[PDB]
Amino acid sequence: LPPLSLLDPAEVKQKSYSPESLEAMSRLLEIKLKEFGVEVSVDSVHPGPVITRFEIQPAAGVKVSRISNLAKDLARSLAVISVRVVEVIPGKTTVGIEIPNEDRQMVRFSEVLSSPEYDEHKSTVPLALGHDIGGRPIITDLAKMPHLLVAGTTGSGKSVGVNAMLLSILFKSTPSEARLIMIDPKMLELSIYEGIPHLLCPVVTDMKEAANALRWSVAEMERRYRLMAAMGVRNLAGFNRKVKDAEEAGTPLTDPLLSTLPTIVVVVDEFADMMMIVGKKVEELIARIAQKARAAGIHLILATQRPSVDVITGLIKANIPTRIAFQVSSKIDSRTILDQGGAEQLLGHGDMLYLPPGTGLPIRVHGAFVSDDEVHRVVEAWKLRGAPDYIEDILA
Amino acid sequence: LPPLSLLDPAEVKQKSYSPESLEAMSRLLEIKLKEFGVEVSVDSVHPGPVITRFEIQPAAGVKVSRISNLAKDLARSLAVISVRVVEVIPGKTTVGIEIPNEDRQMVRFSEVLSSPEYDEHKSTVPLALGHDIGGRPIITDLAKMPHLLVAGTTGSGKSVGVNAMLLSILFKSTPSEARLIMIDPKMLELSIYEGIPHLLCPVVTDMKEAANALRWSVAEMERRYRLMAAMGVRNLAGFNRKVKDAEEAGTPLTDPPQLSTLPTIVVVVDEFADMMMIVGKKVEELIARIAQKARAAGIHLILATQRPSVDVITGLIKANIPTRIAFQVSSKIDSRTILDQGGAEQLLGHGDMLYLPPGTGLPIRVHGAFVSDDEVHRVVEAWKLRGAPDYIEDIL
Ligand SMILES: Nc1ncnc2c1ncn2[C@@H]1O[C@H](COP(=O)(O)OP(=O)(O)O)[C@@H](O)[C@H]1O
Ligand SMILES: Nc1ncnc2c1ncn2[C@@H]1O[C@H](COP(=O)(O)OP(=O)(O)O)[C@@H](O)[C@H]1O
Repeated sequence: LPPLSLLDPAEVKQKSYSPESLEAMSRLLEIKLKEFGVEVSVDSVHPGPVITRFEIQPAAGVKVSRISNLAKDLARSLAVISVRVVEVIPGKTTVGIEIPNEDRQMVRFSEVLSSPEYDEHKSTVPLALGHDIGGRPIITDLAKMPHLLVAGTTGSGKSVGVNAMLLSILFKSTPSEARLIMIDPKMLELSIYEGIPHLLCPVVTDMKEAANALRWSVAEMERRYRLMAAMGVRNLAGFNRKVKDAEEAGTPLTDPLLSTLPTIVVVVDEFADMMMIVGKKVEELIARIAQKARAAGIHLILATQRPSVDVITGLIKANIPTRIAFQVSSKIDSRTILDQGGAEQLLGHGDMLYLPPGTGLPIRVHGAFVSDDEVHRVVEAWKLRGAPDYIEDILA
Repeated sequence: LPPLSLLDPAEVKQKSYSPESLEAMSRLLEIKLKEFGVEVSVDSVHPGPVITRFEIQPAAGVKVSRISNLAKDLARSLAVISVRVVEVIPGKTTVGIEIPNEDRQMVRFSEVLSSPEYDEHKSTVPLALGHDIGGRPIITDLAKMPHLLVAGTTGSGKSVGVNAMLLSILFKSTPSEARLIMIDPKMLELSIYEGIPHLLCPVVTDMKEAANALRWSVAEMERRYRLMAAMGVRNLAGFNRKVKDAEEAGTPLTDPPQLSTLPTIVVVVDEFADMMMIVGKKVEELIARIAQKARAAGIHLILATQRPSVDVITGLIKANIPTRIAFQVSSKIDSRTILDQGGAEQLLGHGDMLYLPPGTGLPIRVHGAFVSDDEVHRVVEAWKLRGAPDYIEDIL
């Protein structure tokens, strides 16, 4: 297995911004808000890698919308590009205002994978995304999402995000226990994984070839539910426990009407292009994959460039609860993906909002930068250990 | 019939919500509303297991929209997550403001079934929802509803409420008295119920099989209307009363092959958004033609979703189904979708619903009684040790 020390080293960071600078910026924010109608008092300061949260306590009689509806001018008067107003902090009584820095301390991916969370993560398909607003890494299980929407306009750090997710897959699991399927309509980025041993098909450039791939995925989900009903265990983890215990206790169980089945991960670079070229049947197949495949071990990474009702329909939203929103156009597309506002106030360059599975406030996550050096190194490191193991029934 | 003591006991309550803390919270509410435009004195305090109703008397000439248009800010300036404003209390001049407590008391299901109303309940299909905002247990007959909708986003406590309803069916009804048909398009929850004699069909996964099960329900409703028109008796319970009176006096009846006592079919459908996603509008017309006529035939529905959209809950569903359960939804739009009025977005999750009674009703706020998976396994095992399964080939 390729060790995590293949990645690029850490950086002599631009650490220790002085408390006199923090006090000057806090008094500057108090004065610039006092110049408008509102009155404020900076309570605490939380300096972070990319932005800097100013937990402010508004004065008596000041609503939150009187802080929300002037964020353009609050960002303009502070000589920054865009400021973000967290309207509620869970637990305290303070409105959160998050201001970008001058020198962006860039998040590095080896600093994310060296966490206590990732190296002790029991699952076989984790996702390292990056640090949060305070510098702590966020690694959440992709087998618990159990699907993923990714959107944001161009140049907002999205192909790097999908590559960070795929490297988060590739640093932990052997091809026996996890296994990828790559659909790449714009054959520019995901052709870099050409011939890795964690695949099933050639990296799909065509479109009807991708339709055959999705029909194979539906058939695989159906035969795995029939096989788990034959064995008599609900989900994939208990089935792998049963096929472990059969191989331990003397005699394995033969193939019923066996091995450790892999956790299939079906990624899509741009499903906007798929529902451009192929049509409604791709929408129906993605709907009936994401309807049922949580217990079967088949997952989706849907990425797109158009957070619109044309691309993201209601059927896609119904089965996929977990969203990733990078910098988008405006509040219309933010309410199209996250079903709420806030995604327009980002910075790009991999500055996402991680909506957790379920209902909650979105956690702002700065996406870890990855480079072609590391990606080519990991691809060649897996091509040394394994071979192309294609089963071409997926595309027939 | 299974005894009531099969469940987990009620935990030690966290009582002594002290009157000094209630008085301090009342004065803090008066001051935090006095900081805004309004002026209001707290009249009385009603404590509860989850929230706490503060009946407040507004001053002369201050409206109620000037209380309900700043619920976000009042909940921010009281260190809570969300406040709920009852705009009208029946029979008094006060306005209900309901603040969540500091320590959530989990609602114990054995406390709910130990109510005097449930044990002295007449109808063979009751539902035990939970306690209301004061601690009074809410127990609702199903055959007077005569249908049910359940909404609420992911992670809001929908499946635990559905399991509580199905155990409320289980703890009173012998299988000749009531009988279930379950449909679950996922294997998420309702696979555990497979084995009990209260099923007719095994737990339906195939949605074409689900549509044919609903067509069987249409056909069974039609043959029950034909049999009741032959017997001359209007509803199903009247028919059971007539056949019980005839079999009491030693006079056996005949079918125009001896007549028996018909059961009360309760067709639960776990997530019908996926059902109409896969099958289509045929399902919607089947649900309409069931829910029109099924009140006198004994067929009842527990529909549930995780998407209160206009594509799913159309007018065709809301025409015949007047009883609505609304858990935590995202915004005002989905609240006005299912409850046909606002208010459902101001809830707390963790199974905290708004029971809309059938007809003219200000919606009752009911806390969902919690049931763990251990009790559900225990009741399924207690039925599988008690009675034998009885299925029907004809339904498919
Ligand atoms: N965390 C980051 N730090 C620095 N640069 C980044 C980061 N994330 C992305 N970028 C840069 O932003 C560029 C545009 O992102 P990309 O996903 O290629 O846009 P698109 O979504 O149009 O494909 C990338 O080429 C990458 O170099
Ligand atoms: N009455 C309750 N009291 C406390 N917690 C509850 C209650 N009902 C549900 N929950 C919590 O909600 C979760 C169940 O939510 P669920 O109905 O599965 O939502 P979904 O079906 O959308 O996933 C459980 O993990 C449980 O902890």
